[PDB]
Amino acid sequence: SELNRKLVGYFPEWAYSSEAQGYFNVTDLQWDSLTHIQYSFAMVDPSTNKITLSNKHAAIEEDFSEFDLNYNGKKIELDPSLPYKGHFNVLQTMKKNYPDVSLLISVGGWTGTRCFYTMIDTDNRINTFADSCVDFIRKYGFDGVDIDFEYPSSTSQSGNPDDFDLSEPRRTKLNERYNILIKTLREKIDMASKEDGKEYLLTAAVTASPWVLGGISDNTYAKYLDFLSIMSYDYHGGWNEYVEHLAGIYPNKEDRETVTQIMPTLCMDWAYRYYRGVLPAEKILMGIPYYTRGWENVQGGINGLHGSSKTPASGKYNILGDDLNNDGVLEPAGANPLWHVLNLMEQDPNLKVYWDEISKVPYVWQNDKKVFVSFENEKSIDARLEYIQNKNLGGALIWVMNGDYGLNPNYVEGSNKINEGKYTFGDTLTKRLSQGLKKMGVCNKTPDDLNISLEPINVDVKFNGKYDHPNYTYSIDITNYTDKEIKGGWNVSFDLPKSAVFKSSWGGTYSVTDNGDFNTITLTSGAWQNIAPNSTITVQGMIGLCFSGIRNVTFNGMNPIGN
Ligand SMILES: Cn1cnc2c1c(=O)n(CCCn1c(=O)c3c(ncn3C)n(C)c1=O)c(=O)n2C
Repeated sequence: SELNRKLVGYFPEWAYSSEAQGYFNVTDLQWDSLTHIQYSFAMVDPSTNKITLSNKHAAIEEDFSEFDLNYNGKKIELDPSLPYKGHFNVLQTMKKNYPDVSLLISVGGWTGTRCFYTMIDTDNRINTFADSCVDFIRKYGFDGVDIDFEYPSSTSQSGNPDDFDLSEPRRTKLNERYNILIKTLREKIDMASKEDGKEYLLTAAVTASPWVLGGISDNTYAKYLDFLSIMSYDYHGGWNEYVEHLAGIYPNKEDRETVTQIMPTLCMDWAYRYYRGVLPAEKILMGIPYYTRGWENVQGGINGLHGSSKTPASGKYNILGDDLNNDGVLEPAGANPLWHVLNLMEQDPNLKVYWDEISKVPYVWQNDKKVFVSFENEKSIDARLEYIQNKNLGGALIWVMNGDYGLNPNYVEGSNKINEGKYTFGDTLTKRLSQGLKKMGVCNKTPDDLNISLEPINVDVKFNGKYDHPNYTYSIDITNYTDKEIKGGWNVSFDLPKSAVFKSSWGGTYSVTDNGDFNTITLTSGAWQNIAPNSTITVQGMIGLCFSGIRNVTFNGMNPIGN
């Protein structure tokens, strides 16, 4: 069951009352196609350090009397035997007909990370928080917890700027404290599973940004997750001038933002390689967007792509723009659900779709207004399915379920109103993903690292280092716990994820051997580097770019098992 493909979708609790979000509610979820639903969002309470609802009314109070609850054709009523209403009642009611769809509570997000920073400060607060997550999933009938901390990184000025007053003083410890948080959550959730006779999950949606990842020194937390979802989107957008893809799959040497870097990093496949240092592919999900970002008055490029713009797209090209002063004026971002872009194309024959065969995503270009918007369509879904099969990925995580498309019951020919176009939300791309995940079958089990099958040696190999972008300076400490000197000329090897490039060994000699998602690095010492019994020797060198961890460490062709 753990090797089954996963199709996980985010449910936005705010959508049901919002025109731009299509008034999407729980009965509009793609229940026949999703395997898991992530409810967005819970957060951490500032005073109690417990999990808390963000919109309590939506989650547990709303009766939907002013909204339409129906699935397929059948009216859906709230279950009156439950002690809560809201989206959570509808979720439980639907799950009775879809008992194998797993429900996860997502905690955090871009605007819900703030109180994580203080909660992680002490072990007793982490314990209180983890206990409260167990209480919450029991109370509201959830199957697990998804942690969306943006971001547990030492990178200065990462995460939401509104939280710098909390994150900046904590940068040096955030990664260590996050690792304790995830481990403690796993411990408490596994105990609850045993007590309740139910298999609860713990997952995380994690950064794909090399800038953020340069400040992440320990990815051990990943081993405690049922799956790790890479947020392989938001690679590009109106925060800078580079008119480039939101969510490319493959590395693109023409991405102008990274054209001088060691390799192109702003694509799913780079993050896949990064995370292979700590996880097998079958525990990694691809992030897929059902939203866009974009620019207007684009200069240069070809059909906008690889051009430049200091003006993110606005107006009818930005219906999901943020309203930060709550005045109706939206911040330009070129942000739309997919169905709205389809409706714009129905109205404008000069808003045209193009395909990038390198990145394997589509984009939309208006050649008169010079508007470029990212896009996602059947062709990119098919390319993503091919990637999932080729890489043995666990599946996909979708932000966000009201952005898929289908035909609109409220269509009015000739109307420009947001919810009167040919299309509204639907299940077209999600069903296509589900069908493809069914067709390819279950994941394979990735074999264990080969080192554990080798003969053991009582040598400890400890890999550490420091990252100063783009350079990782490593230090390997080798301790001889045998009773005989180890002569110089010994070798150590390790597998380095292909998110990074080995550059130099500072002493001795080295070789680099292709090994799948890794390069095997073999460091051969000089004859003078003898290791006395109970002694430690250190070697250093440099690697370009970052990686989640190293694997498959060997020493003199044996498995170094320490003391
Ligand atoms: C964890 N995660 C994974 N992918 C994500 C996120 C995430 O937090 N956000 C940022 C989400 C911002 N947001 C909103 O847009 C939002 C909202 N309430 C009303 N809206 C309109 N909340 C509570 C919120 O947090 C994303 O945009 N994506 C792609």
